[PDB]
Amino acid sequence: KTVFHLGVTEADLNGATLAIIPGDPARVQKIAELMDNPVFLASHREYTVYRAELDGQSVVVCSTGIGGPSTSIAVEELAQLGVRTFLRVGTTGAIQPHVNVGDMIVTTGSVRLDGASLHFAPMEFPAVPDFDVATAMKAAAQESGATVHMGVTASSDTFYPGQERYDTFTGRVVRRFQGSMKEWQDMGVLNFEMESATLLTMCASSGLKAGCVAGVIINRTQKEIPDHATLKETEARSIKVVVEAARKMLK
Amino acid sequence: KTVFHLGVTEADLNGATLAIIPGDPARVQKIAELMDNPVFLASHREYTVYRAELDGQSVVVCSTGIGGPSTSIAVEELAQLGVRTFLRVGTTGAIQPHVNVGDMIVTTGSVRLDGASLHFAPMEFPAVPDFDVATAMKAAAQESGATVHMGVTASSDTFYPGQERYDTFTGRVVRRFQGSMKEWQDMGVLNFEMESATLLTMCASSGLKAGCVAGVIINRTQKEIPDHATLKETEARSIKVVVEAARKMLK
Amino acid sequence: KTVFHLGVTEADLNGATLAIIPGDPARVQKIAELMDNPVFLASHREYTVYRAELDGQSVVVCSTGIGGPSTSIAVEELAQLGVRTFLRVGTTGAIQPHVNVGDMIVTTGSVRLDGASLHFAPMEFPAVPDFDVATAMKAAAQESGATVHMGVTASSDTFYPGQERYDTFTGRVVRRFQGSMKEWQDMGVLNFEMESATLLTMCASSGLKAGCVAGVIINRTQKEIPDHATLKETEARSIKVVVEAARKMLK
Amino acid sequence: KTVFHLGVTEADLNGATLAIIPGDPARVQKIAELMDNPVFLASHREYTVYRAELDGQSVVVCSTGIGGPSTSIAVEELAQLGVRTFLRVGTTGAIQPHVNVGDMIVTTGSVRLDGASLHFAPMEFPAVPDFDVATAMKAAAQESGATVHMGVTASSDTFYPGQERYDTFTGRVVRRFQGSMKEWQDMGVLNFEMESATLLTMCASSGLKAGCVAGVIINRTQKEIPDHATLKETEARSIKVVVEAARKMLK
Amino acid sequence: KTVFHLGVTEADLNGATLAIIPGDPARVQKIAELMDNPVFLASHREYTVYRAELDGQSVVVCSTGIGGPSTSIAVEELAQLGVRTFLRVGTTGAIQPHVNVGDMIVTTGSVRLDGASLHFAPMEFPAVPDFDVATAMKAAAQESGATVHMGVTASSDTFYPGQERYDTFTGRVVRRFQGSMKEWQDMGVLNFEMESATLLTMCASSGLKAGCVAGVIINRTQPDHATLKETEARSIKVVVEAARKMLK
Amino acid sequence: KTVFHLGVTEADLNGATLAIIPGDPARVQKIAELMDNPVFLASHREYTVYRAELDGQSVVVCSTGIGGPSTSIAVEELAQLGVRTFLRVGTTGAIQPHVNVGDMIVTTGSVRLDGASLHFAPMEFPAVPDFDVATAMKAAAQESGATVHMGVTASSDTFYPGQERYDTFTGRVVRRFQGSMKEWQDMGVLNFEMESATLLTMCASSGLKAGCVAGVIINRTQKEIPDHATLKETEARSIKVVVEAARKMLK
Ligand SMILES: O=c1ccn([C@@H]2O[C@H](CO)[C@@H](O)[C@H]2O)c(=O)[nH]1
Ligand SMILES: O=c1ccn([C@@H]2O[C@H](CO)[C@@H](O)[C@H]2O)c(=O)[nH]1
Ligand SMILES: O=c1ccn([C@@H]2O[C@H](CO)[C@@H](O)[C@H]2O)c(=O)[nH]1
Ligand SMILES: O=c1ccn([C@@H]2O[C@H](CO)[C@@H](O)[C@H]2O)c(=O)[nH]1
Ligand SMILES: O=c1ccn([C@@H]2O[C@H](CO)[C@@H](O)[C@H]2O)c(=O)[nH]1
Ligand SMILES: O=c1ccn([C@@H]2O[C@H](CO)[C@@H](O)[C@H]2O)c(=O)[nH]1
Ligand SMILES: [Cl-]
Ligand SMILES: [Cl-]
Ligand SMILES: [Cl-]
Ligand SMILES: [Cl-]
Ligand SMILES: [Cl-]
Ligand SMILES: [Cl-]
Ligand SMILES: [Mg+2]
Ligand SMILES: [Mg+2]
Ligand SMILES: [Mg+2]
Ligand SMILES: [Mg+2]
Ligand SMILES: [Mg+2]
Ligand SMILES: [Mg+2]
Ligand SMILES: [Mg+2]
Ligand code: NA
Ligand code: NA
Ligand code: NA
Repeated sequence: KTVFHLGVTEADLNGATLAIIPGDPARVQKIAELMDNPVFLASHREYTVYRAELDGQSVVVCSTGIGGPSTSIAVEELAQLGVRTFLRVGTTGAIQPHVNVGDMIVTTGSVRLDGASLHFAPMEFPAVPDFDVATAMKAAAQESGATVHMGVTASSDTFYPGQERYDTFTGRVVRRFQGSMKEWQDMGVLNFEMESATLLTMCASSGLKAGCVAGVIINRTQKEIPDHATLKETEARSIKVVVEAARKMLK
Repeated sequence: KTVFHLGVTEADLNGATLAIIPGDPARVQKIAELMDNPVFLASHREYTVYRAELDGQSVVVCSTGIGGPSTSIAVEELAQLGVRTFLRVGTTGAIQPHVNVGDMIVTTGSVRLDGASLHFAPMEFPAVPDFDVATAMKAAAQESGATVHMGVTASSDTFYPGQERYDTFTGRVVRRFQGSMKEWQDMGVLNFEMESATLLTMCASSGLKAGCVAGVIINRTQKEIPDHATLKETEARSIKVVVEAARKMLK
Repeated sequence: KTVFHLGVTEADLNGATLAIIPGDPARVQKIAELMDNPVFLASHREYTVYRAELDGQSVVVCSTGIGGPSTSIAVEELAQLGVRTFLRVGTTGAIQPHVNVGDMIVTTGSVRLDGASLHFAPMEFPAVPDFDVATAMKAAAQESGATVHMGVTASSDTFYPGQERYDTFTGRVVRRFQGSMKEWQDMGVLNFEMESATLLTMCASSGLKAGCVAGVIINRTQKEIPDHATLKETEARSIKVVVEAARKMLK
Repeated sequence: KTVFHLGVTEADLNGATLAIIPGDPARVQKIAELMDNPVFLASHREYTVYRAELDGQSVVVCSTGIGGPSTSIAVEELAQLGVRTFLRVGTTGAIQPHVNVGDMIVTTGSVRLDGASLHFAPMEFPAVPDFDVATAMKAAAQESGATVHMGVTASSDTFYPGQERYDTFTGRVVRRFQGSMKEWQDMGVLNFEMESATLLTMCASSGLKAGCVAGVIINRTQKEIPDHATLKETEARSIKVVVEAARKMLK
Repeated sequence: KTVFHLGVTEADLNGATLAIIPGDPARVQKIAELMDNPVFLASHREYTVYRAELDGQSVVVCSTGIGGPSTSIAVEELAQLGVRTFLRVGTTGAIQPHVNVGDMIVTTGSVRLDGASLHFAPMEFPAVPDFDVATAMKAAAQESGATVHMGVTASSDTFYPGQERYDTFTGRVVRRFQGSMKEWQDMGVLNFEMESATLLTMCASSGLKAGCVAGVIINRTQPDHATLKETEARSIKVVVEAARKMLK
Repeated sequence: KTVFHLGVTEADLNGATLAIIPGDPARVQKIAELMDNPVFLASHREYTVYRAELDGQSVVVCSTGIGGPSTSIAVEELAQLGVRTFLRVGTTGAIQPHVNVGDMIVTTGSVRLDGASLHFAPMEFPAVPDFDVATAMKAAAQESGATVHMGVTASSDTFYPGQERYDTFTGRVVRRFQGSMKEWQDMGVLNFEMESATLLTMCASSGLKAGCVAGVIINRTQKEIPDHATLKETEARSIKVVVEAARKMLK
């Protein structure tokens, strides 16, 4: 009745079949408050859960935490409660020279640099978004006036070595990931983040519609540091975009 | 100056940057004749090459042969000659009950059951189309009156065991592929074909735009045998759709 | 230096070189209050950070969130701030019939059913604890009156299919994990949890000492969803154990 | 009982249990005309099929197209019609410095750089010819006065990156294949082609007799694109050799 | 000068470039005694080393022990001492119903169910013999009266689960190997043994000529000491005649 | 009641449930003579078998030969005859600069660079010793006054390329093992040997207790050659340690 990790019931969802799923629990209330009649439902672990109304339809907002494992729990438990459509809104590091801080990226497929995707489909299976969700995300992002890029996202189980960061305690990156950022750059991959491979593989193989849109908070090829103002704005724009994409998915 | 397998030069293409790539050499002239001023350029091995004009712009039509290996040669040599966009038009076997003979399927991602895709990117990389191509294919299919489905395609290096056919000389399927059709069915995969994993992986990792649309010529769950009239009309519909998708990509 | 996710500086840690790392942010304060002079340091995302004093030495308490990815961030950032010893205290499902709810399990090695361990060492590398940490954990468990088991732990990037749970939205488990619980049971594996493979592999390959002790909240011989009744008592026992193990590691 | 792709019946084969299988459809008629009573049977896609008589016995000649996938279809469909012995005659690039254009290479085993072989046997299985076929090819080649080499062949699903060619559109080779040509050279591998791994693994695991003889059209210690001038004479030599090898296999 | 494990020098081999390599140290002297002037050179661990002369050419006989790891040490150290051709003579279990106890099997390729082969070449590389050795082994086997089969051999790092034996302490076989004997049977594999994948992969990727001939001592679908001892005697007569064919 | 390779019966073992398993047949008699009433039982292939009495309890001493394959046979056949605890005493090459010739290493986990471990458990499974055995080995080693190290061992199916030795016939190491010694050094791995991965994986997945202690006979980072004197003392100390560890394992 009450799902084990999220701490909500189906009735708590007031009929919602669509969820917006940010990684950060603090983003949940901010998203819900862009909609009508936001209601705090539960907070346990990394899972903060709200409901709100969008054009008269109930929508759930639930954080995932960082990484495929905590994401897979949230998606599973929301699906048990009747949710069928999942819109991730994230932050991301761009790896292409002119994909700038404050731009939006809508993932068309993910490099599966994760482990949880393999718990739903073998590696051969594409970590692909639902076409309708990706279409809605692209439309919402473009209509907002943001600069939007569609393309492949490298989705890593780590922030540090799997994104080929060397400014770390050991200063070492395992053989598998040595040279990997340049490899992805040369293959036209746009960005790194940490949940899309699990989310897209799990949903595409389980009868659930999913997509990922993320605001660029750092460009690994740029040396200029964004300010708080640009970042706040990037975060605000990303949540307005994902709510508009949700509007486009409702029926 | 003339590429080794296709036997054409850049000048022969008259400025074409877009190619339509059927599997079957006999389909090339049929596609070219839906366009203006079709001219035969070359035929070597499985590669029949025509040029034509679509809304005043040059377009190449070039067969790939069956399979990723022969496809990879055609795409590479056309890219050497300035082609940047590749629209595959194919035939396919549907594996879902209500995806009927005569319908069109636009691949949104491929299960990489091939070998050539791994010569361009490791297995983790998604075999996904260019989003604009997939969008153009869906619109062109709808506008032609076809019944169209968007979704995941299983792309196999074999027609027989990799599509879990038992009606064969040995009657056996290696362990890897035992139960695989039901596995993909339960994961929502729509169809089997034999070139999309290579094509989409090669192009998405190499700066080229690609997509795949295919006419359903058999449904592996249905007992009814489709007519000859049905299969001819399916091929004719698929080529009308791919040419209209090309038109959408050119402006 | 202020680390990117934890939001603390090295000076904030008051010279601590040992951290206690529960999964659940709410367990952090409870652990800190078994020690002297607990002080809240920061809370961001799934990371709640306290410090305290044990026998006159500073100790950090920091949550990891669920899964290898969020654990890998906490461990990395704490190691950047001088932490060298990491004691995970967790919850776990037993897969051997005579391990009871409320028992403690100290992992002697993990089955790497995760992805983040591969971002530190190839699969051949053993997910093994530091021997002193495992020894201290066993002694602390015995001395606290707990029933303790030493053995191999299956460490999964999912709660659901990677632990072969079938009471789920789809009711399916991917091929890889079909039969896996009985496989591990027959191999003598004691339990499932979700962070030890990442933690132990990253620490054993990076010059950091780690171990994992977890309280049994469910026996998978009975059911899949843990009972809420016993959670508080089991958690209270496990945190008494881990603080006493920390005491043993401080000398 | 016309097979799906080849367009021939068992009666068309006139009792043939041996097939000569070149890659290039244009080579089929040339091979058949070295025998008695050549008869054209069909041409569909990359499959041109002739029958002829050798020492009074029927032989079938059928092209495979480039790559494992199209080869696998031809072998299966021929086996359905009673063919049990398959002699591939190919073209190849030598990787050893003193294996010269115009030499013949008889494969004793293939490096499985393909995908279709895995649709018949897991990677551990050897891509090995039938001993009688290899013995016949060596004898035919030596008796003809050709310069012949026996050894391992690297059999690739691509012409370009899997043969470590760099004079391409991207100029890049994926990590897996970087340094691979020198690796095979140092291991004594003789040559690159594109069908033997599939053909030999499929046949050796399916009760069929197969081998591969190929004429060297380029030496890769020199250059990447084969010279046109020497193609005709090398091919003429190779097909004389394969017809004699077929004579030896008959009785 | 003196290799690390075998305990012999290059001069001890008297110019030999061919070695006969049985698995069992007790078989070494038996092989050397089919040749001229057999002399014991060393015994350390599983490595018993003799030299003899065949048609006036020095030949070395050296056991490998069971498994790829010990085999790889012997081959490497013999190669350091100038050996270039390696003839394995083994025992084997047949898995095809009419490959009988006492028959000889000459491996044309091995299923690599081992680990040491991967220390010389990636899994894609074929574990295949040198063609001249396989040809010499077939001719020697035929010319000695044996019933000989040419074909694929499954070469396992274990005697028990990797050959899908269930008559064991746990009675279990790991998932990877469940159904595997029937899989190989259906693929036409002739036999199981424990060294050919390592030996053939190592040699084919290192400029060394190698082959494997083995006497069938058990059929997994279907014997006496007299049968079993006759089988070993036939196998070593075959391998020595194959060496003669390789020398001149 | 007579196993296939070891040539002993259960009655020959006189009730022993514990075996000391050196690699070298010549070491067996030396170990047995440290105990009471040593009795030679059999010698076949690399398997020399003795029994003796330790504190009035029968113990078996049985060599394994070099490598996981011959080890796996010895362990299996001894387990069939009632042995449940296996103490390996080995020689080893240290790879860390201050792990000196004559030191003792007790393995806490093995890098599985072998093949036979995969015949008992998939690669994800940890090659870890029984905790009681590792505890007894550490105690026996430290009480002897030796310099003892606990840590990870790289366990290789080869002495030469898998330990990244270049002073060889070819002077080459396959790509997999290029750079591998430095990789393990930087990961804190203490040493190379050739049986622990198979032994520990087999036993930990089969209900048998196992551990490995080894005397350092070479340090891959030191140029000084140890004396014959130092090596003989090292062997003598290693066998006294393993016998004392055995004493500790008997109730
Ligand atoms: O360079 C970056 C920036 C952001 N993230 C996202 O931010 C979180 C952690 O910083 C994760 O959920 C991840 O998706 C990255 O992975 N990499
Ligand atoms: O069930 C079917 C029908 C068609 N095809 C397509 O038809 C060709 C072979 O029949 C290939 O190019 C492939 O893409 C299939 O793979 N499977
Ligand atoms: O059956 C169980 C019980 C608990 N956990 C632990 O509890 C959290 C999720 O419930 C994770 O951090 C995990 O380590 C499991 O994985 N499985
Ligand atoms: O360097 C060369 C020369 C020839 N081929 C063969 O020729 C065709 C492609 O040119 C394929 O069928 C392949 O087997 C190669 O792969 N590589
Ligand atoms: O069924 C059998 C019979 C014999 N051997 C051989 O005999 C030794 C072990 O019994 C090994 O060297 C191996 O090659 C087997 O592997 N399996
Ligand atoms: O550098 C060394 C020293 C010793 N050994 C051990 O000695 C035997 C071979 O020399 C094997 O059993 C192995 O465990 C090594 O592997 N490497
Ligand atoms: Cl879709
Ligand atoms: Cl795109
Ligand atoms: Cl340790
Ligand atoms: Cl054969
Ligand atoms: Cl050869
Ligand atoms: Cl244990
Ligand atoms: Mg690189
Ligand atoms: Mg199944
Ligand atoms: Mg099973
Ligand atoms: Mg055969
Ligand atoms: Mg099976
Ligand atoms: Mg390196
Ligand atoms: Mg155990
Ligand atoms: Na998390
Ligand atoms: Na083809
Ligand atoms: Na051995």
